[PDB]
Amino acid sequence: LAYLVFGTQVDDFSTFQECIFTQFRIILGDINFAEIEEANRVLGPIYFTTFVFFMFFILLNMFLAIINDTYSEVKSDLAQQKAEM
Amino acid sequence: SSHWGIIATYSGAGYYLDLSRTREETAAQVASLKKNVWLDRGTRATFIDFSVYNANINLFCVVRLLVEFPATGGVIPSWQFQPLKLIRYVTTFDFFLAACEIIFCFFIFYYVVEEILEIRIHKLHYFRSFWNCLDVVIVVLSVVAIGINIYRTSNVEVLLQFLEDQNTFPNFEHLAYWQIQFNNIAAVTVFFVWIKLFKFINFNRTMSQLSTTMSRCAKDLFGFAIMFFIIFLAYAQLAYLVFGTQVDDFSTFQECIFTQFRIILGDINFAEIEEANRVLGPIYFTTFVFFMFFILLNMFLAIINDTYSEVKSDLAQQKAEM
Amino acid sequence: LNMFLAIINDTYSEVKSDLAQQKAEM
Amino acid sequence: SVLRELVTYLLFLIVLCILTYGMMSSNVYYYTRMMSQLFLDTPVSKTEKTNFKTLSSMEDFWKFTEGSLLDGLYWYENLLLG
Amino acid sequence: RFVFPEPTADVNYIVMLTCAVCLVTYMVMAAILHKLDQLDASRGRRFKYEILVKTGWGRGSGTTAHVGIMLYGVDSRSGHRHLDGDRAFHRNSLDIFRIATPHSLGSVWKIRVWHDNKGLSPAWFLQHVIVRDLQTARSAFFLVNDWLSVETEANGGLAALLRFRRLLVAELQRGFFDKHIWLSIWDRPPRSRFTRIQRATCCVLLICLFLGANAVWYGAVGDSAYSTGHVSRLSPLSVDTVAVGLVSSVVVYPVYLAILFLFRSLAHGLSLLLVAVAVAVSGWVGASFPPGVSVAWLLSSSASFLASFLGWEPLKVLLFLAKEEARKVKRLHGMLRSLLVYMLFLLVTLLASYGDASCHGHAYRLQSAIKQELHSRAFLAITRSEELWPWMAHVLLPYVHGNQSSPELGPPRLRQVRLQEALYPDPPGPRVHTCSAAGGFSTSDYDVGWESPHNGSGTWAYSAPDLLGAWSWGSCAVYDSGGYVQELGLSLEESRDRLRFLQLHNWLDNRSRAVFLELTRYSPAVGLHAAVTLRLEFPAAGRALAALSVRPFALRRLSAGLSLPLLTSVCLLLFAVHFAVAEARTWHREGRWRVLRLGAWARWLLVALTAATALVRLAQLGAADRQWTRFVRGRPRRFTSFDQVAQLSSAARGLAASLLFLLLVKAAQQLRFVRQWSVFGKTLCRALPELLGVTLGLVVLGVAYAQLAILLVSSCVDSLWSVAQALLVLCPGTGLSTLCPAESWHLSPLLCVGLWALRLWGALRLGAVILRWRYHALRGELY
Ligand SMILES: CCCCCCCC(=O)OC[C@H](COP(=O)([O-])O)OC(=O)CCCCCCC
Repeated sequence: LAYLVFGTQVDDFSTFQECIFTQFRIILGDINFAEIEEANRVLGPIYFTTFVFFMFFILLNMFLAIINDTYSEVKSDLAQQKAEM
Repeated sequence: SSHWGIIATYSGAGYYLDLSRTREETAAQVASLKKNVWLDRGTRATFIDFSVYNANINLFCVVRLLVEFPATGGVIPSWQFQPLKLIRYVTTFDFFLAACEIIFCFFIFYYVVEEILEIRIHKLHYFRSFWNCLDVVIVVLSVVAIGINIYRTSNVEVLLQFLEDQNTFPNFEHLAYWQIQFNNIAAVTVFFVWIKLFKFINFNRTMSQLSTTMSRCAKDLFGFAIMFFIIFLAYAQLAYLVFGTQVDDFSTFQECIFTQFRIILGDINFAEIEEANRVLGPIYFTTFVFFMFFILLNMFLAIINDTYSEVKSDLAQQKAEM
Repeated sequence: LNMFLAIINDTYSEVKSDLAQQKAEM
Repeated sequence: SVLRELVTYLLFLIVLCILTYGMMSSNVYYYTRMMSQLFLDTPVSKTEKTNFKTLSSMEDFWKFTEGSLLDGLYWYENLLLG
Repeated sequence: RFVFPEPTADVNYIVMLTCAVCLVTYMVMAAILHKLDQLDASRGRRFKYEILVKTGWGRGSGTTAHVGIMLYGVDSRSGHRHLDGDRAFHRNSLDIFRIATPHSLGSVWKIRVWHDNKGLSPAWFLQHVIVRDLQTARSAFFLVNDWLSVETEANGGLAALLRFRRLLVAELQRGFFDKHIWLSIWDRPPRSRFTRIQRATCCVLLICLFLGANAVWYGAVGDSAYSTGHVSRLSPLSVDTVAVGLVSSVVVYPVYLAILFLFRSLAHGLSLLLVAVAVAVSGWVGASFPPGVSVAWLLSSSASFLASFLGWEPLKVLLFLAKEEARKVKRLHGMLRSLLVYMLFLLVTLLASYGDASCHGHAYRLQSAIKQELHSRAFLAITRSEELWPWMAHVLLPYVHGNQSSPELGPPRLRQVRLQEALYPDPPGPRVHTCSAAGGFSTSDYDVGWESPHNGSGTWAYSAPDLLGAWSWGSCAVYDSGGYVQELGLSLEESRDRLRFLQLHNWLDNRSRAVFLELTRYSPAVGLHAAVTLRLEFPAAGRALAALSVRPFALRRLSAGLSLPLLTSVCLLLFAVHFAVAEARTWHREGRWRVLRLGAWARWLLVALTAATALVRLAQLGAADRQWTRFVRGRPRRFTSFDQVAQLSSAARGLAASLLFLLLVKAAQQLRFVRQWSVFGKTLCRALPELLGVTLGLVVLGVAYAQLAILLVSSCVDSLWSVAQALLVLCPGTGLSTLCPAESWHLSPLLCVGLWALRLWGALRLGAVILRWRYHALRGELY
């Protein structure tokens, strides 16, 4: 989506792999957002806000939840195995 | 036609002048305009338009430069460069793209027929699935894109009028506007088509439980997101009302929202927000960061983890006890 | 970076459970 | 007995904090920065836009030796120690 | 007589905000009413005492049927009833038993009971359902044993009585509040087909119809005298605002009557479409409204609603579980009334804050233009006290007499503070001086040059400070409105002569505590004034620091009439008084030791905020009126600064924004009433001490690390050692003055703390460790 929208003006989305690298750099928060604001006043900010919301609030917490549950289950199983000799 | 600039939306009329082909004539015309004063205090907007071809590749370019003079004083510049293609059928790849276009039209017709046939006979409610609202959204977007393409490619009369007299200004702004609209619609449609792939990734117990967890926690996430967005908009309106006249980054409500979203990423500069207000400046930033990273971000994790844990535990208990 | 938090969360849960079960009979 | 051993620790901490305040507010950093700017950032000669921090050739070093070095070395004002 | 409105102006927010608030409160009230109705749809279909409430001595004086008893009282009544047991209404059965009826009547002669005429006319001789005293003694043990006609309502106290003195007066309490639709959404009696949602639809229909009709009358009907500006002033003339609301209500009354009679189905959709089109029409016509006719429209709509509520409807009628259901319905009624009050308060606050949001966009551009055509860069980058004069002679003077946009509106002024305590130059040092060497301030008069009084008073007088409007505030001290003044002249040519005369006559070199140049601008295109202030402070001789303030505001005057700010301020005062008296009563009902718990601290803050907002707005209006009256008298004689008005406007706007933020937070936490959504906030309350402990630990750890970093960094210049290796774990590049520059570090350290919390936001994830656990406990017990 970012390639098809900003792929001719912003030179961070000028190529598909460049789009991927720019998306990875957005997470670290080192993207100007000034060029993508003026490239497309509508559907430009929408992409940025929606991407930030879905990366920071829905997908990081899912990784953390999976890790938490798996670690707790592994500890419980190992403790039961060790304490039942 | 209208333009929808930054300060306001400007009409398609006004006082115009067509320049010349050589530099000396254009310089003389501009000097004559400047001498007999043309831009007085009453002016409100100025447009400059032209186009180029670049015959090596087959791609026109339309250039429009706008300068706005607000009533309060100052100058606001903006620009618009748009590449177009109006002589499509030249090479073999163009014919291949035309074939792909008609194939896409046939696919859209097939999907429409399937949708109507399935909605007519059974499941007259049909909207408690979320895998059928996506279908209707995709169909509507693709139909709108096809209609825009039909209304845009067949209205190339301006090119024919220009090609019979190449000493006149060519009107290519409507084509650029409709090209931009078509590009936006196509991007949204392809994004939704890609999102539709989630319907088919279920081939083992690992992928089924993740989909079950997501669908089960969507309701709770929405319920908490209502409160999250209420608090977000409260902060946004407070910032708009307090800092909105000095900071250049809170001048509009949407700009306040985007500035807050950038603050989440750590893309903020503290100098301007502080010099605008000695008090209530640091308070806003500190309370926002604290209540956004220490409270609201962790409650989402709490909800997601509880839902995932209960889903995994209940599937495991059901499978191990059957 | 999400694996330190798993250890801390698990330890917190274990400590809370131990304190709750010790307080019940005391 | 914890309360008795608390006040002594707080007294030790406040004494250490006073010593830390004395150390950090010695105002020695300003002098080092000022004289660093005096010797480093000063151009060799006004005809050439170069300094010690951007030396690039042996001739630049020779210019610096008979130049900004001899100017700053023999002049707020500093006294040579030999 | 009807005119299509033109697409003039840009947009009006008053009508849109009012319609949105009405729709939102209707939706919330409809949700609450549905929750109550489903509770009392299938179900719910001290007066009783221990006296003989039966009479079983009758012989052949009974039949298998039911009975009923209707009574009145002080805002309380009763209704019908139907009860049976195992005897199945035995002949003249003595059933001395009462059920939990809603008959909360008083000790008055208001009761009428009658049985069912199942079969023939019964002449049964039953004394009464006697009740003397159980809990409150609301009745008297006085049985009459009187009989009436077949199923006739027997008279009572505390067979052909068919007269309008009694027959018609029965409906004075029977159908009185059953049809007064405004005050009847919580008075629905059972056995009725009302659903308590049709009433809500009718009420919202009436409100939307009133709004739309008044909007049409003001914004479309202007063929008589344009109904604006000539005599229909925004101030209440007592013959125009009421005279439009009453007529509007009368004209729109029949379409509401049609729907009411239809109810008394598919009318829900028709009413929804009608209110939607009315709101759309009102919004479309709303763009053509100056503020005066806008507040006139508000007052007319209020008058029409009041007339409908008090004038027409009152004259329209002339044509185990039981011990907790009552508590729950009382709680629901309290929720309804509190919701109505809160929505009224929210509408008032929204009108107070966003009353004029069109100027909020123009003010930013105006101040940016004023800064960019004043060369703020060239003024903020001056340090000595001798480039001021070239800067003025080159930049400011071509801007004052340089005829262009933003007219002048009064000559500028230069006021100086002497300090009488001529300062001494200091060694270079680390600078960062707080300019504390100042002592007293000069007040005597001086001649040309400096002190030399020959004949009388000095030619450079002190010009004692004005009582109102001062205290610019700054690094050195808090100044005032006094000082030695120079008017800089009127014409461009004489201004240069005045400037050079001040240059060469020993004016600014010696004492010079401050310079205090100030200006005002007017933008009639957007109708905004601007206060411009330029200040240079001299902490020591030969050194200066610069300050620039451009404050755009709007000159709202108290004498203008019934302005929107005045109405919002008086409404806010009324709300503050109501909240204060309610809180005082509730506090007095508990006496001392109430300061505990946040419950009594969230009301004083709200009352103080509302009072401060209203008083600051009123003070701003008064100050603007006084300043305008002072300035209008003589233009080419005085400066008549407007800085105090700008500061008051900024303070009022900030207070209104804070109040709106608090109201929005309060709305956010009232979402708990959904059963499954009540958990969230609860957890945030149950896991608070853990978050406090985590915060305290993180603060102490950060203090320790900051001390380590400060002691390590201030050692020497670059050497590429292990000290910078250990210190490079923060502040981007082995040290960046703790990520906020030192000059900004000694300015609101709370901001630097927030910045460092933002940078190291991964530590805050520790809070999740607590929250998750709590969410697994609170949610695990509700099931
Ligand atoms: C004391 C150093 C804290 C600096 C953490 C680095 C900043 C940071 O951004 O990491 C946060 C991390 C989540 O990943 P991410 O935020 O790096 O994308 O969340 C975490 O991994 C938390 C781990 C830290 C917990 C250890 C505290 C003893």
